[PDB]
Amino acid sequence: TVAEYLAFEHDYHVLVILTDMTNYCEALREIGAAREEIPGRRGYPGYMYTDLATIYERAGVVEGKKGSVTQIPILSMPDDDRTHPIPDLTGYITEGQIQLSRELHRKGIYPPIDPLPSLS
Amino acid sequence: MAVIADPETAQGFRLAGLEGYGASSAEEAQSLLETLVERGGYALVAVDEALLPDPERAVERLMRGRDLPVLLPIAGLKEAFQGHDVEGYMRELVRKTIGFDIKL
Amino acid sequence: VSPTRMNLLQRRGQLRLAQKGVDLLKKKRDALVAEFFGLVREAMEARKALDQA
Repeated sequence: TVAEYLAFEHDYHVLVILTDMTNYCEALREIGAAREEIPGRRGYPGYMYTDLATIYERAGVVEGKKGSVTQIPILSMPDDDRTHPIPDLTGYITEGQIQLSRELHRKGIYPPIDPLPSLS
Repeated sequence: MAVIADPETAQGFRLAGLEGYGASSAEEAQSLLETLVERGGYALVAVDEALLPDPERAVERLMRGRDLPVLLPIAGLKEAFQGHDVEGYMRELVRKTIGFDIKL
Repeated sequence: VSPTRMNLLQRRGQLRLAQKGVDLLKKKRDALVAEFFGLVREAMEARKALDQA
C-alpha cells in the first residue's frame, strides 16, 4: 500500500523487498487449517494461489505516470525443492526467478547464481 | 633393433642388423635399458627370461604413455639346449587375465 | 529427488535401462572372450615356431 502510494502519487521509483514468503505461507496455512479449508498439496490452503497473486501483482508501471514499483521477493525452497508448493506457485506468478545453487556455494563462489534454472 | 642378451648372440643379432649387448644381471640390465628406451630409435627390444622374467616391472616407469617399444621375455642360453614350457606360461597368463585357470 | 509420480516413473525407467545395459555389456564380454581364446591358440603356436627356430 505504501509503495503504490509513493510510486503513483509522488512519482518515486520504488523497490520493494519482501524478505521471506515462506513465513507468510506458514501463517497462511495455519489460519487456513484452523478453518478446515480444502487443502492444496501439502496442507497449504486451496486459495494460496489467489492470495499470493494479490500481492505479487501489485507492481509495474502505469501509463501516463512517472513512478514505478519493482519487487524482489525472497523465499527459501524448503529442501532445495523446486516443486514445493510455494516456489511452484510463485514461479507461476512472477516473471522469472533468480535461483541460487548450493554446489556453487560450496566451491566458495559468490554470488552462487546458477544461470541455467534462472529466467527473466 | 635392440636386444639385451649374451654378447655371443649379440654379434649374431648384429649379423641380423640388430645391436645387442648384455652383462648378465637384472640390475645392470634395468640400468642401461633406461637409456636404451630413451635412445629407443627402434620399436622393440628383447630380453631373456633369466635376466628378469618381466620387463614391465622395469620399463613401466619410464615407458609411461609411450607404446612403441614392446618388450618380451625370450628363450635363454639354457633353453638353447633344453627348451621351454610354453603351455605353463600361456596358462599363468590367462590365469591373471580372465581371472582363473582354464583350458585344463 | 522430488517425490512425484512422474519422478517415480522416471526412476523406474532408469532402472530398466540399467538392467538392459548390464546384459548388453555381458554379451559384449562374451564375444571378447571368444576372440581372446581364438587368439591364445595361434599365440602359443607362434611361440612354438619361435622355440624351434
